[PDB]
Formats: sequence, C-alpha cells, structure tokens
Amino acid sequence: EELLMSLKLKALYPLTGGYNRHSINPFYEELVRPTEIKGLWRWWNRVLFNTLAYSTKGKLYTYESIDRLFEDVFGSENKKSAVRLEVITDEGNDNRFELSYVELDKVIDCLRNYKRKVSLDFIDNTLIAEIEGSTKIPISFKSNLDIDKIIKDLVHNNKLLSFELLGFKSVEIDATKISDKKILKEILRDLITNYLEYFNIKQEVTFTLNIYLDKSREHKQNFEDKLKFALYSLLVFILLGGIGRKTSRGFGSLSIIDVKCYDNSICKKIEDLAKNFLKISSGNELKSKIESILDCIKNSCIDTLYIENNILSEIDPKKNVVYFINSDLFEVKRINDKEKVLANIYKAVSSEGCCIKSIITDKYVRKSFLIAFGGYRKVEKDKGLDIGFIKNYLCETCETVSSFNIVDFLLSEGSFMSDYILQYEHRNSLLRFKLISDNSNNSYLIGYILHSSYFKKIDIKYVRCILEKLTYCVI
Amino acid sequence: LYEEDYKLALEAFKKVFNALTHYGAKQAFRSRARDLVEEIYNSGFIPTFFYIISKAELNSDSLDSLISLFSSDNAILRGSDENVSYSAYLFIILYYLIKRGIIEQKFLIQALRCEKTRLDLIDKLYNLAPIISAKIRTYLLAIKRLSEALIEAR
Amino acid sequence: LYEEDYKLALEAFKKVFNALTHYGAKQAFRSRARDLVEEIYNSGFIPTFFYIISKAELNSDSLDSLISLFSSDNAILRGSDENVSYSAYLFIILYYLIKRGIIEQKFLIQALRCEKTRLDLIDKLYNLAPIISAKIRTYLLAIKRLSEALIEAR
Amino acid sequence: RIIEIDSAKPYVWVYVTTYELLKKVKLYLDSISQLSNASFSNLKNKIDTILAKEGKNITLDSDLKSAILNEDFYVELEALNNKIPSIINAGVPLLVLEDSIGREVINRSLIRVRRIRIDRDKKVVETGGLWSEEYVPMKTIFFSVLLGKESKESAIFASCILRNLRYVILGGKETIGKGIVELRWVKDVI
Amino acid sequence: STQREYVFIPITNSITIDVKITIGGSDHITNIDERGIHNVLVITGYAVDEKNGRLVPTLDPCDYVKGILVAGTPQQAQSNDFLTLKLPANKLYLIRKKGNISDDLKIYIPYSSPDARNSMKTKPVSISDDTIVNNIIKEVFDKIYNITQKEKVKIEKVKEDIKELFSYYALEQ
Amino acid sequence: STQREYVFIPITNSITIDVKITIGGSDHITNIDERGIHNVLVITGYAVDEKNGRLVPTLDPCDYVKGILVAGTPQQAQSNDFLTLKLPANKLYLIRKKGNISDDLKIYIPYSSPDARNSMKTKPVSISDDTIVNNIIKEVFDKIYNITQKEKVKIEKVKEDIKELFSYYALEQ
Amino acid sequence: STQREYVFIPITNSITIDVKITIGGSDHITNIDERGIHNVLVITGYAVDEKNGRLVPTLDPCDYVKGILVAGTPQQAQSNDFLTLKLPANKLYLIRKKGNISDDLKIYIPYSSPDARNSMKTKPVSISDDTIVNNIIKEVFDKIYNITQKEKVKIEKVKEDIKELFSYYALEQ
Amino acid sequence: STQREYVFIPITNSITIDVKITIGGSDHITNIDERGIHNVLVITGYAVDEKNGRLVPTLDPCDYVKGILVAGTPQQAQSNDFLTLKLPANKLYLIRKKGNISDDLKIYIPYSSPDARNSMKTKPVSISDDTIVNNIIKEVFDKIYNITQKEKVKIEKVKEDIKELFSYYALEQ
Amino acid sequence: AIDFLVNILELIKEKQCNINLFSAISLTSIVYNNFGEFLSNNQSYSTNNPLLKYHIIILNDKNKTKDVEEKRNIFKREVAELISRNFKLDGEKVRNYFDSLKEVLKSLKYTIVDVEITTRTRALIGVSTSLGKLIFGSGISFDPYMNLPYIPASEIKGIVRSYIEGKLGEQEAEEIFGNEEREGNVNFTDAYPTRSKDFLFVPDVITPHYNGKKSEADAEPRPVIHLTIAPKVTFRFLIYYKREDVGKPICDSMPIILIRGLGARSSVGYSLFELRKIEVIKAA
Repeated sequence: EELLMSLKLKALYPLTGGYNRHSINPFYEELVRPTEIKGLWRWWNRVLFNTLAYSTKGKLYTYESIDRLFEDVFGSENKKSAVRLEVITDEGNDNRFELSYVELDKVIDCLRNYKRKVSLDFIDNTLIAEIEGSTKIPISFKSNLDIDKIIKDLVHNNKLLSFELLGFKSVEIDATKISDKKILKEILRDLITNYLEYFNIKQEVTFTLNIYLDKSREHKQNFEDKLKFALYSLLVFILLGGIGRKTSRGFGSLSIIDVKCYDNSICKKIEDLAKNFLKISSGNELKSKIESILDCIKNSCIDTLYIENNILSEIDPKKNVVYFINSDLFEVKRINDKEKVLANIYKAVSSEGCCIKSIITDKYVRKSFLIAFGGYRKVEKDKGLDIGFIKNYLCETCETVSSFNIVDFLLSEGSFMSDYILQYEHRNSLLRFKLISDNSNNSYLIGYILHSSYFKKIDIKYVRCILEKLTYCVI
Repeated sequence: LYEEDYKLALEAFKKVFNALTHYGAKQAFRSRARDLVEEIYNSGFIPTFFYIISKAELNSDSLDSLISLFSSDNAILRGSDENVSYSAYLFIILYYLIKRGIIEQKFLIQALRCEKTRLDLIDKLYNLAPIISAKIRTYLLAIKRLSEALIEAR
Repeated sequence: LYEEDYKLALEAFKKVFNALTHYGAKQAFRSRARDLVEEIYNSGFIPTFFYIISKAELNSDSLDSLISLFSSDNAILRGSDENVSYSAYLFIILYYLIKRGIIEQKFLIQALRCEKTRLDLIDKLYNLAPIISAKIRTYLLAIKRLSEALIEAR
Repeated sequence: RIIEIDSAKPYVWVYVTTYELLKKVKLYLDSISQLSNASFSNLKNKIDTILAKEGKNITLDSDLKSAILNEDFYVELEALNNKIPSIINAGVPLLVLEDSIGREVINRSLIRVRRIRIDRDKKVVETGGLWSEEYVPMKTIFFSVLLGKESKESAIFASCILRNLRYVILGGKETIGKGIVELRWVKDVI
Repeated sequence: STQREYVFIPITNSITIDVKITIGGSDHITNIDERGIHNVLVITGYAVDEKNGRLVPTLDPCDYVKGILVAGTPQQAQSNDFLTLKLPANKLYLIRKKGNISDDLKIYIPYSSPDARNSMKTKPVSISDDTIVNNIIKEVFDKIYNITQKEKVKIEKVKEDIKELFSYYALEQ
Repeated sequence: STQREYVFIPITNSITIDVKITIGGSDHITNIDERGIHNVLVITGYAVDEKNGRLVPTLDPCDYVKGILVAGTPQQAQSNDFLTLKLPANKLYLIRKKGNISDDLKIYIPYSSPDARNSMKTKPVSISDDTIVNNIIKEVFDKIYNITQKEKVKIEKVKEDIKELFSYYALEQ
Repeated sequence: STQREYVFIPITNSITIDVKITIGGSDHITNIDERGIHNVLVITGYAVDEKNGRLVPTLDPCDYVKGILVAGTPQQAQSNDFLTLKLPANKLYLIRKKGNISDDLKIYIPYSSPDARNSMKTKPVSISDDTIVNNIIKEVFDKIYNITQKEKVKIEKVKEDIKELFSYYALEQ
Repeated sequence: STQREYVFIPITNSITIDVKITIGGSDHITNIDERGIHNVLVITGYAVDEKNGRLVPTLDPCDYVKGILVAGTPQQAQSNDFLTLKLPANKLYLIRKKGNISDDLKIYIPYSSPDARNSMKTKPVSISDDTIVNNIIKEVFDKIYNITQKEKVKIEKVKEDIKELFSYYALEQ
Repeated sequence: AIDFLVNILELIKEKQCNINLFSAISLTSIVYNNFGEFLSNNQSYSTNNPLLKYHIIILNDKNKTKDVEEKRNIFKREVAELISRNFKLDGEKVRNYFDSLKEVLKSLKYTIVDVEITTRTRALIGVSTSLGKLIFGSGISFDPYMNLPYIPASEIKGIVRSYIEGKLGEQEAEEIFGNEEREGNVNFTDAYPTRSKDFLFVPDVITPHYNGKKSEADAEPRPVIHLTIAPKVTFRFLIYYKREDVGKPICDSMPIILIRGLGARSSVGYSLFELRKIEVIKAA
C-alpha cells in the first residue's frame, strides 16, 4: 500500500551466491539478493523471539511455531507477506561475466590421450593452468571484469576463502578415450568461467532497502505489535551478521549508512534507535549500544503481549535445536584494518589456529570447543579420538574442566544429538564475528556467541573469557 | 399408481432439510440438486458418483453425521457449504439405495464406519451401476423439484 | 475379461492404498493424483512418464517393492513421502499399461532397471503413444477422484 | 507444436488436419451443391486431390520427412504434390494425418490454461478457486456454410451484409480478449 | 500406564457414582475448548441398558454408543463386569479429533450381561429435552470438567452439541 | 453556464466552512438517490491539508483525494489561492455516473501552495471510527443534502458506502 | 541542499532560455549512458500551453507530460510562476530509472495558471518531424550535456527514443 | 433496548388515539420506499373489535390481523389491557421484508378481553373504499409517517396497496 | 525417433529462435530424467552435442551413481544456461500481430489503449505453469504457438481490478469490470514481449533452508535452479472498450500497479515493471 521505512546499508566483502554460487554470471550481476535479506530477516526474527521468550518465559519454541505466529507479517503458504522488500543497489549496471578469448589450443593437446586433474592458480595476475601430470602452462585470457590484486591477495592470504576455492579450480578430465579440440575448449572455457567469477569480491557494496507495507489489508488484533517486533529484529540482523556466504566469519557484514521513516506511528522508535548507530565513538560505547538494544528488547519495549496465546509450541530437547542470544557475549574491539582481521579470523576458528592454540592448550579440548561452537567439523573414528576423548568433554556426565556439554549426548550411546553434532554437515557456527563500521573512519569488531538449546550446562564466564581472548588475538 | 419414489424423495428431503442448519448449505444443496440429475443422466452413474464422493470429503467426522442422519433426526451435517452439499447429496443417493433394498443397510453402515470397506462399498456400487441408474431417475428428479421449490435461490 | 477404466482405477487404487502404510505418503499420493493429469496433458505422456519415474527415485530396492506390489497384496511401498507418492503413481500408470495389454509386464519390469532397456522403452512408447494417450487420461481422472475422496486433505 | 530435423526452414508450428475432417468438408460441399445452384469445383478438386492419398500421413507444401507433433506423436510423412495450391493462404505447411493418430494430435493441440481466484483479504488463492480452460489456438480454421432461402430479403442479406461481415466476436471470455475471429467467404477467397 | 475411562452417555441419569476420578491425570482425551467437545469416542455394536444403563454387546453393526474418555480407573470395586482393555490409540474410532494420542492406552467399558432370555430388540433414541441436557452438564460434565462456568460462559454451545452430537441405540426393554 | 465547488471529505474537522453557497442553482452534480452517493469526483496527484484543509498539488500519481460537488462560489474571500478552472463534464474522474452532465462545468477546488519548507510525506487515510462518520454526515452531508431525515431511512447504507468508498491522502503534519 | 529543475519537453521551442544553472555541480537526475535517456520524469493530470509553454493544471488522469529533471533555478527573476516543492524522491514517477536517489529533492515546475475562461479540451502530441528533435538536442541536450559530441557520437540513437519515449498532451488552444 | 408497538389497521378509525409515540427512536421496521409499505406485520389466531378496535385473541389459525409495526409505547396509559412481548426478530411474521431487523425487539399488542359471552364469529374484512383509505393516510400515515405529501407524489402507490396489502378479521360482535 | 532426443540440444543451440521452445524443453526433459541411460549409451557420439561433455568429465572417481547424480545437476544448470543464451526474442512477430489486431479492433469501433511495459528486475510469471516444470520444477507462462512467454490477460485484468477495487470500492469495481450479473466493460489481451535488450530468459535459484523445518536440526539448503524472465524485456498488450467513461480509471491505475508486482514472489522484489508507454486510439 505505502512505503514503511527505507534503509541505506553497506556490506564488507559480500559473498552473495547465485545459481552458479557466485556473485556474477554470464547473464546478470546480483550482489544483494533480496531473497536472502528476507530469509535472514526471518532467521533473526526467530532467533530474537526465542531469546525474548527464554528470558521472560523460561521456555523456547520451534521455528514452525514462531513463523506461524508471525504469519501475518512475514507471510506463509496461507498469507501474503505484509512487508515487501525492494533492494536498490548503487551501481546496478548491466554487468555480466563476458569472457572474450581464452586462447588455450595447447593444454588440449597436453591432456589428450590421458586423464589429468587440471587445476588452476592465479599467481601474480597470471592465470596458470596447472596439470597434475606436471605441467603449469600459463593461460592468456581476457575477461570483462578486473581484479586489482587486492582481491587476489585477499583470497590468497585468507585460509577460509582459499579453502572454499578448492571446488572451483579443478576438473578431472579423462580424454584417453574420445577427445576433441571442440569439446575440451568448451569444458576448459566453462572452468575458467567458474573460477574467474569467484573473484568478483567487491568491498563496501552499499545499497538501499525499501520496505513497503500493505497498510491494513485487514487489521488483526495483534498485528501492529508483531510488526514492531519484526522491525526490531530486522535492526538486530543489521547489527549482527550480514548477507551472503560466510557471515559467521565476518564477510558481507552489514552496517547502517542511513535510515528513514514514513509512518511515524510505527517505525520512529526504530529510526531513532538506528540513527543511534550513525556514529560510534568507541568499542566500549558500541558494546553499550548493543546491550542497550538487547535490554530494550527484553524490558524497554513490548516484552510480553501475546506469548500467552496458544499458537506457539514448546521445543522438544534432545530432538530440536534453536539458537537464541546471551546478551553477555558481545566482545567489541577496534580493527582499522579489515583485510588483516578477515584473514586472521581463521587463526581463531580453526583447530590449529595460533589465536586458539594459546587459549585452550589441550589439543584434545579445542576440538570439543569447536565442534560445540564452530559449526560442523569432519571427524571420523580412526584413532583413539572423539568417540573416546571428545565424547567425554561433550557428554553431560563429565567433569567440569570442559564446562559445556550437550543434552542427549551419551557415553557411546548418543541417540540423536550425537549425529546432529558429529554427522550433520549443515550446522551454523555459534561463534560468529562482524565488522560494523560506518560514517566515521574507525571500525569495530563484534564477536558474539549465539546460545543454543542443546546445552544443558554452560559456564557463561568461562566461554566469555575464551571469547574475550579470541576477539583480542585476531587483532 | 404408487409414485413411491416421490414419497421416498419427500421423506429424504425431510431429513436433509433438517440437517443443513446454515441457510447457505440449503442453497448450495439446491445447486447440487439442480445439476447432478442432469449429470447422472448424461455421464452415467459411476462417473457422477465418483465426482460426488470426491467433492464430498467423506472424512470420518462427516461419516458419523451421515450414519446418524440415517437413524436420528437431531443429526446435523457439519462442514463448509459445498462439503455438506455433496455430503447431503451422497446421503440422498444412499438413502435411496438402502430403502429400495439395492444395498443392505447393515453393510453400508459398516462400510462408512471403516476407512477401508468404503472401497468395497464403491466396488459393489460399480457392480450395480446399470440397475441403480435405471431406478434412481424419478427419485432424483423429485429431489430436484423439491429443492428448487422449498429453497430460495442465492 | 475386460474392465472399464473406472473399474480398473478402483482395482489399482485399492492395492496402492493398502500399500502406503504411513499417512503422509497417502496425502502426498493424493497431491500427485490431483495434478499429474493436467501435467500429462500439457507436457505429453512420455515426458511426464519419465519425470514420474525419475522423481520416484527407485534405487532398485523400492523398485523391488513396487514389483512385488503386482504379485502380492501384502507388499508395502518404502521410502520418503515425496518419493513413495511418485512410486505409487508410477505403479498406477504401470498397472494401466499392463492391464490394457499395451505393454507386456516383462518389458516394463525389465525396464526401470538394466539401463539398456530404458531407451528401447522410450522408442516403444513413441510407437504406442496414440494408443495410450487416447484414454490414459480418463483412466487417471478416476484415480484423481478416488484419491480426493478417500484420502484426507493435508 | 512440431519438432523436426532436416528442413530448409525450421517451423515453429504447423497446421494439422485429418482425413475425416476433409471428408466432412466434402460432405458439406456435396450437400449444399445438391440443395442449391451453387457449385464449388475448386474446393472439391483441391479436397479430393488430397482424399485420394488417404491411408497415410501427408504434407501438402513442404519437405518435412518426419516430425514429432505436440512432443508426443512421432509421424513419418510424405509430400503430396508440391504443386497443389494452398487452401490455407499462409506458407505454413499443412499436415494431413490419418485418423487415430490425428485424433490425439488434435485433441492434444488445444490450450489448457489454469486460472485462479485471489482471496482479496489475505492475497492468496481462494479455496476451491482454481480451474482450467480450453482455448483453441490462434489461426485455427473452422469451415462452415451459411444457407438461405429466396425472399428478396435474403438477397439483400447476401448483397451487402455478407459483403461487410469481416470480423466478429465468438464464444465467451471476450474480456480476456479471447473472442476475435475473421470470416473469409470462400466465394471471394476461392 | 496412562489409563482412560469410557462412560455411557444416554438420556438415563445412571451415571452419578460410577467412577473414582474427576481428573486423575492432567488430561482426559475428551477436550472442551470454546468450540464444543472433541475426540468423542464411538463404540459400535453395543447398546445402552437404561435399567442400570451399561454397554451391552449385541452383534448388530448399527448399534453405536458415543461417549467421552476420562483418564481414570473405575471405583476400585469392579473388573467383575467392566470390559477392561488396552489399545494402541489407533483403533479408537474417535470423533472430532483435536490432537494425537501417545500410541498406547488402557480403557474400561461399563458392561452388562447379554442375558439370553429376552430378545435384545434395540431402538434408536437421540438426546433431546434440555431438561435432561441441562443437568447432565452439572451431573457429569461439570463434576468432571469443573472448568465449566470458569472458562465457558457460552455453555449453550456445549449444550446444543450434545443435543445433536451424542446418541445411542436403546433397548427400551 | 454553471459553476461548482469541490470539497474534500477527510476524517478531520476541516469540513465545516470552506464553502459559502448551499444550493446555488437547481442541480448539484453529486446526488443520493436510493442507492447512495453518485457522480463522486476523484482527483489524483493531490493530497489533502487537514490543518487548514486544502488540496496540495503534488506530482505522485498514487495519492488522491475524493470529494463531492455543489454549485456556488467560494466564500467571497478567495480566487487568489484556488485552482479555478472549467471542464466539459467529460474530463472528470466521475464515479457512479447517475445521469449525464451538460458538458460545461467550472469547478472551484481548495488549493494551497505546496509549502516548500518540508518534505511532503503524505500517507493514505481511510475513514473509520463511525462516530466520525456520524459527525461528518451532520456537518456537511446535512448542511448540503436536506434529504437526510427527509426520505432516508436506510442511512446505514450511505454510512457504509462512505465508510468503504471515500479515501484520501494527507500530509499528517 | 539539492534543488532540481523540471523542463517540459513538448515539440515547441519554449526551453531555450529558462534555466540558469547549466552545470553548477556534477550530478543530475536525468543522465545519458550509451543506452538512452535514463531517469526520465512523467507528471500526470497536467498538459502544456505552448504559447510560452507551461504546465496548466487539469484533473484528467489520462493527461500527462514527459520531461527531464536537471539542477537549476529559472532566470532568478521568477518563482512567481513555478511550483517550488520538496519531495522524498519516491513521489517521482521516473521512467528508465538508473540511479538510487538521495531520498530528498526540491523541484521547480514550469507552471501556468488554470485559465478559468475556456474549457481545456486537450489532445496528445507525439515527437516526430526530426527537425523538432534535431534542434532541441542543441537547445537542451547539448546546451547542458556538453559531454555529448565528446562522449556520445550516436546522437541518432538518442534521436530514436526522443521520437519514441517522450510524449505529452497539449491544449491546442 | 428497543420498544415497538403494532397498530392495527381495520376499516375503523379506533386507532387515532392508541399510541402516544410518533417516532420515539429513529427507526420503525415499517418502512416506505417509493413502492409502498415494507416490512408489514401479521399475527395469527387474532381478530379485532372495530368498535373501540382492539385485538381479541381467538384461536382460529385463519384469524389474522394486518397492521404496521412502529416503535413506541401505547399512550403511557395501558399494559393493564395491552399485551407486551419480547421476541427475537425471528418469531415475527414480517411480510414485504426489505430491510432487516435488530436481532431482538420488545413488542406491545393492543389487546382486549376474550369476552366469553357469545359465539366469537369473526368476519373477513378487506380494506376497500379508497375514500376511507384517504382519511387513513392523514390519520396515521401522515401523523406518524409525516413524509407523506413531502416526498411521495405517488401516494396512489400507497393508496392502491392498502386496499389490498391489508385485510383482516373483525368480530362485528 | 530417439535421434530426435539425442539431437534436441544441438537443435536448440542452432535454431535458437525457430524451435518450438515448449516441445524442445519437454523433449530434453526426457534426456534429463533418463540422464544416466542416455549417458551410458553409445549415442553415436556427435562432436556438437552438449551430452558428450559428461563422458570426459570425472566427478567422484570411485562411486558411479553419485558421479551420475552430480553430472545430472551440472547438466540441469547447463540446460538452464542454454535456454537462456540461445533462445532470444525476435520481436517482429509480436509487432506485426499487435498492429493487425489493433487495425481489427479499430474496424470494430473499439477505443484502444496500447500499453508497453518494461520489466525492471527479472520477473517470474506463471511459476506454477508447465514449461521446464519437468526439469526445473517451476514453469513460465509460455505461449507455444507465438513461442514467446506471455502475461495472461486474466492476470493483468485481475491486478487492475484489485487495485481499482481497493481504490474506488467494490461497487465501482463491478460498475467497471462487471459482476456475476452483468458483463464487464474493459477487455484485455495477453502481454507479449516486443523488444528485449540482450536476453529473454535468465536462470536463477531459490534455496529454502528453514522452510517448514521444526528447528536448526532438520534444516538444510535445497537449491532450485529455474528460469526467470530477464530484465529490460518490454512486454506489450492492448486494452479496448466502448463505454468511453471507463478509460479514466484505466489511465490512472496502470502506472501505479506496475511499480508494485505483476507476477510471482513480488514480495521479495522480483516481478517489477515500468510503464514504458501508454498510447490511446479513441473510437472517434
């Protein structure tokens, strides 16, 4: 019906994917997918709602229940979302990955009559086509986009980006049988495409975010208040985590450039509260603002109006997992060098990182802390290991040296949490980072740790110590 | 001589006029009546019967209401407008099939109670489709007339 | 003995209903039966046929259950609902193709496995498409009706 | 909808007829030629020129050897004369198929579009508000005959009205723009 | 285990002292939530025995007695003439279901002897005549669900449904 | 020829006196004839200025303010701050055309300078809270159409079609 | 802050000397990048008055004009005939949008009075007769965008969408 | 709540003084819209006593008295001989229903004693003699429905119908 | 007959505007759904067909079934890119057809409203329709005789009606569009794309992680490659009528509705159009 509020944001090295899992394709360029903005807004809405409930009600709720509650504001299969997003990006040119000539004509004759895992490398602005059969022919190409070698350095000096680049750089061509210069040209051309589109990593991508509102369409009894809470959660999402891939490692970190309202009776309490972030003084003051917004969500806003209505549903521990926030783990610092810290995050979130070697020196406990907090890790029963050792520090029936421990994680008989913690490959990292910085040259670093619902014992002060130390060492 | 089919249609419309409490359900049953007799004339009985049971949504909640309408008089079909329209018309058809002894009422009621024997009901109906389609014509025409008489349109 | 499309649809739906133990599988099968017919019209019977086969994701173990479903009446389709539904509909179409004698059972069962056959199956389908498409759709309309009737809405 | 390799021109669609339809056309022409002074030897010649070559699929004016019609029916064709005039005055080829393969190809050649009704209050599809509709493709040709008896009003009817009847609106759903159609008057076409 | 109790609900007020439990657990399968009764049970092939009204096993598929389930155990002075049985929560031909049952349950049935000396000619009777419908709210539906008048000021809904929802077949003998 | 006066219809008390003549000639364009208001004029690109109510000329085509028409001349203190113009009764965005109009029509509309001293943040305002409707039916719909309480017993019809039809856009500042 | 100048673009020559800030800064609303006139503006309910062309206010939703927005202020002897107004960059109906606006603007509109003496029966006019596009290119598009002939050489390209994209309604009286 | 009084309309003028209330509220269900009286009331088993016409209660289901139902209270001088009642708007045999009802109503009825002193033979009396229709208009259709001779120039559309819309039974005894 | 399936991809790559796209996609769906079989067969290896590519590519060396299963996803992506790349918009068919139709309607004394709208961001129209549904699981409203994606006339009429309704009351809506008791008064035609900058279709993806999941425990991505209608495509459709008092709303409503959505999943800003041009030709 009418425009609710506008937001002008900015992302730190957004890693937005697409159908080809890159930010650019032969057809269009999308650096900010509003689909991801809505999805992440809803994810942070559920996170914030479970946070608010856990504090002022003690209990938690499943995701399906939570978005059944917000159905009238975020839409569902039985209702159109009342809020329409519209991402408007500055420099929204008709960009498209145009590859003029690759001029191979030689590697084709290299790999014929054989099978080779042709790899790729970008040493010193010179794409070389490494061949596992011991050949490193330097490829000469011309593409539409250009990489200032700042991005090449960013990718090469970052153990994280360079890791996910493993998939986008190799093909195990088998040409001992049927082979042809025409089809190998197509293969290697699409491979150079798939590898060069990886390096579209801009930095400081700004954009506007219009948010329209079908004003009434009908006025349910408790709509306006769910709307205001959803806006609160949108603000939180902008302040914590950002768009794109690897947001738990700082990439695509959002930061407010500007805000605006167009129905004061709804959003003014968010416009001023976000203008708050239009200029940050110091890391302590930023952490103060973060505690302020979380506190406000807990007491200085609508804190309990409808939770007592029977549409939600209690979670079931040992079978369901939800993420809420502990407002005490928010370790802000100052960085003033973004590439360095983005590369250094790996020194913290890896089993063999310098900035985590020191804090948790056991080499059998670091694994436990990470598997518990660092998303998914790949562990297999080969040596006297996890099933023997980490199982101790994760099974709740243990000794307090490793305070954290899972709910249904049993000695040699972990029923369901054993798999979800050890064998489920898609698990976000509770330990997350961010690089908010705007309108003043100074730049900060949030380091927070989401709170799960599969901890049946947690030492807040201990992991807060670990997180303080982490947020210190990476800088 | 007898026009017993008109008597049966009368004593069945008596029932279904006192189960569709909401008026819209009456108007929609009238819509079903003015149409399904033509459909059963043209496209035979089995296709029309399938189209009726499909639009009826014979969930066990409704089936109890029908098995009660068979005996009780304080029964009430529950559901939406169209669902109870097709449920009432299914009851019309089944009433005729029972009273004229084409089916055994014990068997029919035992079928509607179970979630499986309804398939056997439909099968036994399939085996009797010619006789049923020859017999039920006057009954359904009487029901159509009663419906368009005793019910205002929309 | 020759059985009409409604009789055949009932006979197939009976055993495919007694083979989807879980209820989510039943509701998914209903969701299939209610749109795969319009899809078969719009995109042809051979494209949609192999779309059903693929989306069934047979894995040579559920394929065994499907084959057993012809012989026995105690067989049970196994897998996920979004796959068991497609396996059930695949069996529906296979039951038609076999019963009407359009394609021999040995040929079909030999397809769906043993990749060499699948292509000559494609060619045989392109030979018989006018034979099948004549009335496969009115056989499947009855399945749509039966599923909408005897299966709850999810 | 046709898909075919090996043509000097790739066609997107093609007209399709069966011998039974041409038999009905010839029947109309015969009947009205018995019941009136009118005689249409041009149409009758063009039509039985085809009907002679029945019992197999025929392409009037093209080099299409074989094709797949409506992505389901593979047909092997054979040209008729590459000389016979076009009754459908458009260079688009005219397939004339045997029946029992043309019956489906034509039944399957219509347009079933699905429509819905939006629940104005929650902006989703209403319950039970979804249906399909058959349209007949644009440029479909229907043959028909208009007849009249002597009245001196009939003469006037055929003297300016049928000389000024060009386009009309048939059937329903006109507001979806689905009615417009044009009449040809063979007597001034052939 | 979790054990529910079935009760005959005829027009006969023979239900005063026949149980031991109002609530017992935190739940009866039967629910009443501002919308009428839910999870009403039906028992078929049985009839009521108004002279000491109880469930009698006849062999007619038409005889059905709807009733309600309450978590309980009868009066600790029975099992001589009460059909006790345990089912996996699925063979329960329930009516107006609200949720799901825990796939195990034990229930009791008020049984009366077949008494093969008189033809058990049974007749259908519906619950009308609010005189007996008004009190039966207090007589059983309040003494058990005492939330009545504490949540439902619109008793007439839970009054009009039993007028139409519950029924049985009657011996009238 | 003739002349008309346009008047906005908001939920605010800006409706009392921006007009001087009540009947003027013999016919007002807008009529209420046993089916509700007729010949309503819609104007787009304009918003209302409830604080000293006038139609602010904006450029956004989405905003609009609907009102009713009467014949007369404004208050004998204007024509310096009004959009006065004559339109041939067929270039009007008329709704529910009851009859045809003489194709000559000069209309007076409350104008206000766009006031380039703040960003014009307009918002859609729908008429609710029926007591507002009862006040505005008396302030002008009575001051204009004496037919209220002269023929109309179905005033609940004109109340509701006003409730659902008349909408507008205001600066809300 | 930012004040934008609207210039009507009909097929008349009333755009020669009407603005004073030809450049001033380095930003524009309307631009030109190798693909046509980006960010064109359209206003509804107004038509042009070619005799010293200006936008007369009518009330027809079919009446529209297509012009461009540039940074300027007219002749410094005006603002007695223009509609100064400030809008939040979304009350602008803009075709061929390219750039994300700065959420705020201020617009001067070449405006005429309604001329309440004769009905403004209008008629659309299209841009043809390339002698009308040939000159204006040097009158407005090269008087302002001097980068044309210095960055853009295919004025023929622009000669197309000027003949196509822009249109308007005119009074013809 | 709401109070209405039903006033008989026999061929006698015993009605002139039988109510004190002309409007009372604002809506009588008896309405007149350009076409004759709408929502006319009829009661069964009743016949009137024109000599000081009051409703004698008979028992004959053919005995019906046709009159109009107006909001008011009788003369503030009765209920010692006039029947009062409270009926929820679904128990009123309203004919010519054009508008709907307020889902409840309190009704008063001009009643008289049974007068058990003779065979209570009632007489079918049909309103004829449009001369008596005339005075009936000025007696009640003008005192109460003052809108007569102000809006309806087609009083014959209210003169022709009362000759047929109203027939009743009188005792003449 | 099977050679047609084997060569359909070459066909798309060569004709590119004169294949029946509907049948082409429905036929290559058979390839996509029998991939492993069409792969493991001696296809009469044609150096120009896109399926030879997957014989020399090697994924997951050890296991074969998972190798085929990943080759199939790569093939789906390549099919989407192929349709997007080769099938472009010739455009002149639509111009000639609309000119002819306009002349026809003028002969019938219809006030015409020629309207061309440009798509701003890549649009989805008729996602539940059948074109690529057999491959991508989500279609596009495609007219397989004009051989061009189209916006249904019903859809445009319905959006216009919903807007005019929310603006001027259901009463006026029905006075313009007609209720169940009298005919409408405004006639729409399907919208066909006249001109497009570079592409017509472009691929896209949707990846629901937490759609209908209880918690973080059963969540997972689930990407859905699907075609959309590229930006900058300019569709065109007519509007005609005779009751000349209905044009005024149609003039007003048109430029406002298009700034909102006109297709599917517009809430997340996908089917957004610009009103390029409105031309009117009165009945005189």
